[PDB]
Amino acid sequence: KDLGIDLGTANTLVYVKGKGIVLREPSVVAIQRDTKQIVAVGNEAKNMIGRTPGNIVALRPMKADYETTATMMKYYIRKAILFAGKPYVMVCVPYGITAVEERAVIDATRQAGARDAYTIEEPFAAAIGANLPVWEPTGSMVVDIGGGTTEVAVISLGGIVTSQSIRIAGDEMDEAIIQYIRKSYNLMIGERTAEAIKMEIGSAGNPEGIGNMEIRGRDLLTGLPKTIEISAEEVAEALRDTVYAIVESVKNTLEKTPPELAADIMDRGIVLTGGGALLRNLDKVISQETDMPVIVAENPLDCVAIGTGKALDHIDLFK
Ligand SMILES: Nc1ncnc2c1ncn2[C@@H]1O[C@H](COP(=O)(O)OP(=O)(O)O)[C@@H](O)[C@H]1O
Repeated sequence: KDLGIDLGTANTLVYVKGKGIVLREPSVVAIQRDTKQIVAVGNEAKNMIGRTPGNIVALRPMKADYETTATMMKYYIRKAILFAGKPYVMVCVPYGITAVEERAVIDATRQAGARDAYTIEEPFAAAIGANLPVWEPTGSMVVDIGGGTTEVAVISLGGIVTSQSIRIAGDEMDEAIIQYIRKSYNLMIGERTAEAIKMEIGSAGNPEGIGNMEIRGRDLLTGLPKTIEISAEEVAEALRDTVYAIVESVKNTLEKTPPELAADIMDRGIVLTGGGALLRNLDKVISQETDMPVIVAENPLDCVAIGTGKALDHIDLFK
């Protein structure tokens, strides 16, 4: 049975034609620091690290060695498989990817047990999964916000009319929080605390009623742990520029959109996908600034994997 695979930065999802999302596993590998060989992938990497083997290092590559990709691919593909025969594999790839890179991915996926492999741009996959009328002769717009990248695209008739990718997304919001707290309180927090702040009280604006949070980090004068209280308002200000860039790429993409497709998107609205789109009120902020309806997709995390699975019903286009 044909598969679609979304090798996300943090999470990897495998769709099987008919079964749907069969596999949800961290995009992690475990490597022997002695031989530098991948000894586990995904949940096997997770458990191996959790038993503390020693001589093992945990990496997250998806944040592009050909052999890593091949190894990881071989694991997710065999794990997803009652075996019917070698699978046709659709692989989700970021928008900016180059042709030599696309052939690298295809060849590693073939190496990994695929009978043949095809690539799909992440925003195209997000649009299919979000159920936008991507095959109609009308304009649809998707904003997919991940951890590493924010990809915007206008779609019409099974293709990307125009598209823009920026390296400002989930991780960069965390990092803005870290640098705000460093500048405002001379406290240094790690990434786990920056992530928890963003999730628990983060917002793109209108932070009223979201709440305060107690956090711990390293005082930069003394080097000793310290506890402070942070407010939703401060996190809104800390994320201001991050949000402003996401807004600007949405505007820049409309500005390179043909006037009729721009007209259709303005009637139908912009659809936000990815985990980064769950930032409180990003939809309202983007809507306020573009003068356009914005909505968050129904299943914002599985959109891309579901779109990648659905694109198997149109293998012709990608082949
Ligand atoms: N409730 C939330 N609020 C804000 N950000 C979130 C939330 N849930 C997840 N995220 C962010 O989503 C990102 C991961 O989303 P995902 O779509 O899986 O990324 P990728 O496309 O790279 O796999 C991380 O940056 C994480 O901080």
